Parts: sequence; structure tokens; C-alpha cells
Amino acid sequence: SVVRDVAIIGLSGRYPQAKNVDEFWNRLKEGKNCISEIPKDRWDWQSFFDEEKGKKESMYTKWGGFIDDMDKFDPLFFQISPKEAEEMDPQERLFLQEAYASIEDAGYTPTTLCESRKVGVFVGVMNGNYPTGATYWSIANRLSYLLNFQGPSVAVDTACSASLTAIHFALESLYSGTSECAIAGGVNLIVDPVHYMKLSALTMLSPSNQCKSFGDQADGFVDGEGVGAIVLKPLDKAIADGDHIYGVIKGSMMNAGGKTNGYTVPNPQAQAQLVADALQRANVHARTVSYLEAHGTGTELGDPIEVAGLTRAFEKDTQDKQFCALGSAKSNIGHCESAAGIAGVTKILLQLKHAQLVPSLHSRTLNPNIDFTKTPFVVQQELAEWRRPIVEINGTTNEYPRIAGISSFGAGGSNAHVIIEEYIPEEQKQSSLKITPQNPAIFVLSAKNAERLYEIVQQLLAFIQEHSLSDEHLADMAYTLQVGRVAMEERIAVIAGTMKELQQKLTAYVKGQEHIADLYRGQVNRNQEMLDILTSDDELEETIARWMERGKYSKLLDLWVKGLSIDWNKLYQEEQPGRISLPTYPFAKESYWTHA
Amino acid sequence: SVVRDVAIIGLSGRYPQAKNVDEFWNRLKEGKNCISEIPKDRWDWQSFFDEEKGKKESMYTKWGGFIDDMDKFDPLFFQISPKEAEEMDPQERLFLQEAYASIEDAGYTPTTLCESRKVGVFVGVMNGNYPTGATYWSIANRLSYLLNFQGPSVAVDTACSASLTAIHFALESLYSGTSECAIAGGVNLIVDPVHYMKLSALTMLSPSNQCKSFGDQADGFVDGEGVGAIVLKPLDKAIADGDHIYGVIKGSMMNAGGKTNGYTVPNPQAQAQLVADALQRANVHARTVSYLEAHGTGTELGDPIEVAGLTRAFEKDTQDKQFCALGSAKSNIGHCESAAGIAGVTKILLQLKHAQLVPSLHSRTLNPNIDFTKTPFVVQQELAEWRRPIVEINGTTNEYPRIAGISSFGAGGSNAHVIIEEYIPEEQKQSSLKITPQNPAIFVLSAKNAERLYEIVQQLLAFIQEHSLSDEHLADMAYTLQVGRVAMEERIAVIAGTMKELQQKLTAYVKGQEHIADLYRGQVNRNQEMLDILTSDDELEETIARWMERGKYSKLLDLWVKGLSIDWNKLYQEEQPGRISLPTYPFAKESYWTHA
Repeated sequence: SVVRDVAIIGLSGRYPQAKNVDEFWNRLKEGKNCISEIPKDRWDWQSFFDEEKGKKESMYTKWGGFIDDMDKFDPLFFQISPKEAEEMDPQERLFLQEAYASIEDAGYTPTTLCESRKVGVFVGVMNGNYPTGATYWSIANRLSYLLNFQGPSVAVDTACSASLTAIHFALESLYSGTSECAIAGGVNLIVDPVHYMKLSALTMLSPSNQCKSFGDQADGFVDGEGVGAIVLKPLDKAIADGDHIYGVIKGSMMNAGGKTNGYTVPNPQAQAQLVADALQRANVHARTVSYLEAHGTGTELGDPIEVAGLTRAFEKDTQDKQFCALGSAKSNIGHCESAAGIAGVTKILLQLKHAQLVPSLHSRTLNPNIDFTKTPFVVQQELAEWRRPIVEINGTTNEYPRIAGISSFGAGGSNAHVIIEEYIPEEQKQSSLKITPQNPAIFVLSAKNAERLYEIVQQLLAFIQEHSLSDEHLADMAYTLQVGRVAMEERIAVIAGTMKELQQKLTAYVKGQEHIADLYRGQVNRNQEMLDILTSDDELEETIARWMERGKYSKLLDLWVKGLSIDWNKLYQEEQPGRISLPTYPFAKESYWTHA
Repeated sequence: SVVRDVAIIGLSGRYPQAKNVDEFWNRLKEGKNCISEIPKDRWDWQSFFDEEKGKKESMYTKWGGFIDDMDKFDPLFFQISPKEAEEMDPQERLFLQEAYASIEDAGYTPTTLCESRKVGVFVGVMNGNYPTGATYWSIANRLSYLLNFQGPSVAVDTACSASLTAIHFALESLYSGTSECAIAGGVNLIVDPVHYMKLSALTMLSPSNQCKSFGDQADGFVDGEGVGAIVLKPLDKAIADGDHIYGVIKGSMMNAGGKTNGYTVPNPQAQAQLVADALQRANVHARTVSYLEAHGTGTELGDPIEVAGLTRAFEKDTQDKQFCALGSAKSNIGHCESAAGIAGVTKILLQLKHAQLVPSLHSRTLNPNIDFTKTPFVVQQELAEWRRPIVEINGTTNEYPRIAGISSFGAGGSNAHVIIEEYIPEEQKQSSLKITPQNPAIFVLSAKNAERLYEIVQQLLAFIQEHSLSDEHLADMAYTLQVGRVAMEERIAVIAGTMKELQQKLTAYVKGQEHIADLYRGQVNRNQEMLDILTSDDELEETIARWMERGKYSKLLDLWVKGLSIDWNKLYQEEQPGRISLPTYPFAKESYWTHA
């Protein structure tokens, strides 16, 4: 059916020196170059190193954007055996955890995300060097199997544009109704020196630690790793359901460069057509675009082509110059290939959250072959407020939302572009769920075991501190932990009317205090038998309803922590609180690897 | 936008013991089991063989569905160097040639297929064992680059359903208008014994040479190779353009099985939802489906599940029993994994062309665990006429077109289903292009060199003989060779008013006769200079128009064969002939392989 607005309601990712998107924002805001030496536990670069570029079976760099804990996984969480974990491509392992985390971020469980089970999974991937082989389909299908998703489930390979292609497919599936919700994202890990040898034989890499996006002395990209997922849902339903919305996807396009002067040479005419078509589908005039996340790989051939393509697309709508900021996350984290698009989308969503534009690195001296004064763009150099632009169209002048475009181009010529707009809510703050000591909140936390649960409490305390959460967040925090976290075997529950009270009790738990007022601990594993026989009947589900109404929280929580299933939604007879981002499950960091 | 009817206008494929779809039909019609011994030039099966199923680093079969000439390619045709051909996965090489052939089959050149260049390329693939690595994106992107296609270009991996997934994406791209035409298909080649070792470790293969689809003694599939492509175009425009139409895609669906009892266990409830959703999208009542091309891999677990899923989907519309024929091409050629869907589609299109149902092999004794009398289906045992069914719906009784469904299921649970209906043309046979000795036809043939051109003539003579073409085909044959073949360097041209005359002159050419009446030979390579300077001006394009009108064919052909570009469409002032299938370019069969 027709293009319609899609909300991004959930987000997770792991990028070089950024184990979550909060850390990623800090790297971006601070202008950090997140490139490091090839870790010895991947391979010894000295064994393959030669300064001669293009030499065979060698490499001429010692650098990359590497994520931490690439080989770690929590297979027991998923009832996967250690042997099966060893045989799984880490791309599959890490995407599974990040996708699970993105759903928790959204504030849903796998069950409640979509009651019909029509959840689509779309993942971009392009390198398959793990010793058990390229098995791309399983990166998508493992997620769909474990979480009982029955929408489309697909791995797509358009080389470096793959995760932005994946988003395009996810959107087309939502438009046609084959998905009601979708997980979209991508992954790229560097698991074998042949990865670098291939790129070095084609002289695609920089020798340095700088991906010089639109900068002087451009000499190829720094290779990088990344894994990311977003949760997509039609905007109208996300608003109706009280979801938290990072941004609105207005439209997307995919195309290819066709015949250029040689295979893998990019085509500025085709890039221009792509962007123009994405803007048309989004019903967005180019003069209202105020940030552009470029592909921006820092090659001498590609960067000028990219600016030429964008300028030509924008000039269909406007001749105005240097009104739109331009940047590329690759300047920070390198080029993470099939995950580059999802990393760029993540950067846009973080800029939108903070209404700030971050530096694009290594372009203090601009590419001397690009005259930006003849273009719509200024390559962003410093942290700055992202302003809503005032634009005269149709001889009407108005302030527009923050709108960004993002491009991702694959080496073989497959291109994608997505238009993302800030979500501006309607100002409805009845706040009839005000959390006070007279109307306290119920905080529930659970994990597969006590070690993980302990880590959950630590991360929650830290998150509260880091983001300066207070009493006004208690309602949404408790709701999200109630309905947006799977209730696992090891449980605690806390009643609190203020944040300080919650912090006090949780800190007391972390400090080992055996008895804490209004804090209940227990395990499901113990009372499985009596559970089975009483919850079948609504007779008891009605009894819970009365306990909640009467406010017998101590009773409900003393039962909940032993395994009594409670439909926390019944707690909210009038209205509903909103879902918010909170820390996600702290998967065990256990190493698994195979043998070639 | 909305689902609308899509024509299949072009077709090509290579399958075990079937180097083209004409041969494939002969294997299907004759009930041939196309399975062979693992060729020694792939590997020596004795080196790895052990009768113990599930043993590691071994295999317990000596069989597969192998195509001929898997390592052959004509890189010079595409201006690819021998070294680059060696480094290309043969999956990429063979898909490139089959896709090129499918466009020739349709009767288009890469230029005229779609003047806007918005040709999408969608290809399914799932194994990447060639020594230079899994590079799936290039299977699609090489085609888009060489033929200047600028629509979406993507490799999709949903494991064994991948080529039917690819078709679904192609359709969704045509509906949304991101493609105006599309190439869709898939490929699977078996290039390394590890391919068999993996499948044997999972005990997925039969020990035998029989894929026993819905048959007794089912014990796994026979692994197979395949490569196929179809050309897709909106039906209304295919009719308007005079294309030849194999069938009408009415609708498709993709979904996933979700959580089953173990990873890769198929879900009959999800298969049923898939098929029901495909029929709903196609606006097809299940009682009007009269052939079903099943996934049909011949496993004891999967075959009963598949029939259960189909029965449940069909029972939403009808309780009638055993009205629909059921079969699987895997019974003939084995399971060619990511190419299985395109092989099954090809079988449906051949059955439609001949209005015949072919045997499904190795089910003379049916699976004793499937009671087909409780289902819509009868597993087809013998060659039979495919009858248009008479069906009472809405208390109205009518004869319906031949309609088939096809399923393809991937091991990880990604499913697809497509509904294909016979194309029934409106009876318009003005035949104002009647080819006579008074109104003779112009036959043009060309190739990169004389050896290839000689092969073109032989194959055309043979095709005329094989398909009993005669005078009534001359108009469409000449038109297709005029506008549906790239005019290459080595050319011949023939004027003929009857088929016998054409056969006579072409046979004389093959026999070495230096001088033949009304047959012109020449090369472009020779007269490049004078060509450049005269054709620029329409002044001369107008002069051609008069020569054609005046009928100076000898003059035009004597010039054409030396390189003069002629717009053969101007030959047809009133009306237009139709495009027809004729043999496609006989690519050089040169071997290329790398070193691991």
C-alpha cells in the first residue's frame, strides 16, 4: 500500500569504543576518533604487514574500528548449547542480543511487541569469514525463531549499504502490511585477517587511523565493526500506544548506479536520482533538510561524487547554498560496511534526542576538490545546537522540524537513502499517574540468575544517576519495567514513592543488606507446582484485580517474586503511562569460538 | 502501492541434465530422475565417504543434482579479464549469463527493456564456498553494472526459499514503482565437499538418488544445483507492448515459522497462514487452484507438515477433497536450495505453456503418514492434460483459468508462496504482417565473432525444426531478432518470404557456401570510421526511413552488416509484431577457476 509515516520506537547498538548508544553519543559529542590497533586476539598484524599497497596476501594498515567483546555471548539465556554457540557466526550472536535489547529499549516483551506475531526481521550483512561459513539467513532467522516472530525474516546483502537496504525493505513490508512491526538493522565483524587482505589488495583502506570524510588528504577508509537494530512501527499506532519515539521515517529509496567507468565506481547521477526519489516519497522539500548523514567514506574518488549527487538532488528544489549541515559517523568509528547505515541512523537519532549537531572529524581542511560554497552543505566542525529551519516555500514562511537524510552506498553500486524527521508530541501532560508516597510505584526487576540481577540493579542505579532521573520519571519507569521486561526466574520488587527512596532501597540491596523495607526477593524455580494449578482460572485473575484496587501491594509483590503472574496493565484503569528507555538485559560475557 | 497483476515475459534456466528450459520440460514430461554421481572434477567422494550418517567431516551419499559446465564462462563477452573471471564465484558468472539470456528470451535488449533504466535485480543465494569468499551482493550488482540497470539491486538469503523471496521482493518493488521491470531469480552451485559435509553432519541428505517427495520411505533430500531468472513487468504494459507472457503473477507472500519445537523445525500453522495470505492478496479462492508446486523435499518430518499447512489454508475456502494436483520438481532434479523456488516456478511455466501436468516422481507408494483423501490434493503420478477447473463460487458456476501455487521454505523458517495464473490473450489476429514472397521478412543475426555466430545459426535452425516453426512465425521471429538482440560485431542478414527459404539459406551458410542469394555477411570492426560521422544527423535516419518504405532491403542489409545502425521499429508503421522465444546467445564455454 502507500508510503506512510513509521515511528522508530526502539534502538540498540554496539560500535567502536561505544558498548551502547549512550556511550556512542558521548564519543560523537566529544569528537572522539574511536580507531584502535588491530587486537592481537584477532590476529598479529605484523605477520601480514607490508607498506606496499595492493600487495597480495598482506595489509598496509594496523588500524580498525573494533568493538569490545566481539566473541562474547550468553547462549544459556537463549537455551543454546556451548557447542552450538561456538558454531554460530558472532555476527549472528551479537545481532540476536542487540535485537533483543532494542525491544527492551522500546519497552515491549517479545510477546507484547505484536500480538499477531507479524514482526518482520530485516538484517544487512556482507562478510562471512567465520570458520563455519557464511550463513547469513540465520542472523535473521535465529531471532525470528527464538522470539516467535512470523513476519518476513531475511538477510540482505547489498555490500556496504546493506543495513540501510534492510530498513528500506522493512518499511516496504510495513506499508504493504506483511509486517505490523519490524526489527531492522545490520552487522559487520572483522574475524579473519583475510578481511583486511582483500580490502588491502584493492587498496581501499587508509594506512592511517583517520577516515577523512570530505577532508583534505583523503586516502581511503578505516575498516570498522558495528551491530545495531531499531524497532519500527506505524506512527499512528506508536502514538496511540504511548511508545517513546526517536524519530519518524518519512520515506526511503533504493537504487543502483548502473554502468559507470568501471565496476564499483560510484555514479553521481544515480545517487542524485536516489535522493530526489526519497525526498519525493517523503514529501520533503530539500530546503527543509537541515542535516545530511553522508556515506562519507573518505576516498578521493567517492567523496566528491557524493557531494555532487546530493547537490544535484537538492537543486531540483532549491538553489540556496550552505544551509544544511553535513557529516559522517565514519569519521569517528570508521566504515563498518554492512552496519554503516544503522550506525549513521543511530547518530541521527542521538542528534535528534539532544537537538545537537556533532563534529564530523578530520575535515578542518576540506577536500580541496570540493567547493562547498557551490552546494547546499557545510561540513559540521563543532558541537552546535541543531536549529529548526525557517523556510519560505509556496510564498509561505514557516519553521520546520529537524529533518535529516542519510545515504549508504555499497561498493557494487547498490544505494539507499532514508529521510528521518523529529517527532514532536502533542502537549498532553495530565500527569494523573503522579508518583507520591501516597500513590507509590511498584518497581519490578528480574533476571535468569542472581549475578545478572545484581548487574541489572547496578546499571539501573547508574542510569538514574547518569540521566538525572527523578520523581517525575517514576511512573513511566515502573510501567516500562512492568510491561517491557520479561519476568525471569530471579526477582526483586520495590515499592517507592520517590526516586531517592528507590535509590536508597536499591543501593541497600547492592550493599548486601538482608532485610530491606518494602523490598521483596524470591525465585520462580521454587514454587512451580502451586503456580500451575491456580492461575488457570480467571477466578484468581479477578482476585488480583481486587488486591490491586484495594492496594495490597505487599501481598501482590510477595506473590509476584515467587512466580505469580500479574498483568500489570490492570494497575492502570484510567489512562496509561509511557514507555521509556532504561538499561537492557546485561547478557553474560562468555567467550565462544570454533576451530578452522 | 497496491498489488496488481505482473507478467512473466522472459525466462531462462540451467538445471541438472537440462541446459535450458526446453530440455527441462523434456526431463519433466518424461519423468526423468536427473540425479548423478558426484563428478570427480568437483571432488572424489570416496575420500570422504562413510556410511555412518551424521559423522563429522564425511558424507554418506555419492549423489547430487549437478549441472553441466558449472565452471564455464564467457568473460570476454562482458569485457571481463580472465583473472577477474577466476576470482568470481561461479554463482555470479552463471547468474549473469542466465539473466542476460532471460532478457533475450523476452525479446528485449538491455537498452530497450526499460528506457528509464529502473530495472530491479533480485537474486536468491545461500551458500558461498568458493575460495575467494561469499560475495553475494556481486551476483546482483555485476548484472546491474554491466547492463546499466539502476533499480534496486540485491542479493537475498532466506536459505532454501531465497529465490522465491527474491520474486516476492521484486513484485513489491514493482507495486511501489521503485522498479518498472525486474529480473528475479536464484542460484545454487556445489563447489566444495564441505557443502556436503555440513548437510551430512545434520543428516539432511538422502543416501540415495531419489528425493521422495510425498512418497514412502522418505529419507531426506538429494542436494542439487540450479540457476534461473525471470523477467517481470506489469501485465497491462506487457500486453500493450506485445510481449510474450508465460503467466501472470497474481500475488505472493513471505513469512516465518516463529517458535517451533527446535530451530529449523517447520511450522504448519505458519505455512497455512502464508498460503492463505498469498491467496487473499491474489484474490484467488483456493477451490480454483488446480496445481500446487510443493516445497516437497522428501523428509519424513517436512512432507506431512507441508500437506497439513496447505490443507489448513485451503480449508478456509473449501472442504472439497482431491481436486488439486500436487507435485515437486525436487523429485526430478533434487533440492537446489536457494534456486529451488525459481526451478519450481519454471516447472509451472512449462506446464502452463503445454497445458499439461507432469509426474511427481518416487511417490507411486505415498507417504503412509499422509492421508491425502482428507486433503485437497492428489500427488500427480502420470503425464496428463492440465484442465481448467469448473467451480461453483457464490452460487455461480464457471470455468476458471489454470492457476498454480508454489511454496518454498528455508531451513531457518523463512517461507514464501506465489500464485501464478495462465495468461489468456484476447483473440486479435489481424495478421497484417503476413510474411510472403511479396512481403518478405528481414532476418538479422550477430555475435561477437564468427565462431559464435555460426553457433547461433545452428541453434536457430535446430529450434525451428524442434518447435516446428513455419511461415506464420516469420513476422514475430524477424521482429524479435531485429529489436530483441544486441547487434554485435559479426553480422549476417537474410531476406526470406517462407520458412523453407530461410532454412535453405541458413543451411547453405552453415555448409560453407561462399555466395548465397539475399544473404549478406560483414563486420562492424572494419568500417568504424565512416560510421561515426554520418549517423549523428537524423538527415540520414530519414534516408533510411525512405529506403525501408521504398523497400530497398538489399541496400539496407548491405549497410547494416557493415555496422550501419538501423531502427528496425520504423519497419512497422501500422501495428507491431509480437516478441517470441528464440535461442539466446551461445556463450563461449571456457573454464575459469581460482586457487584456495
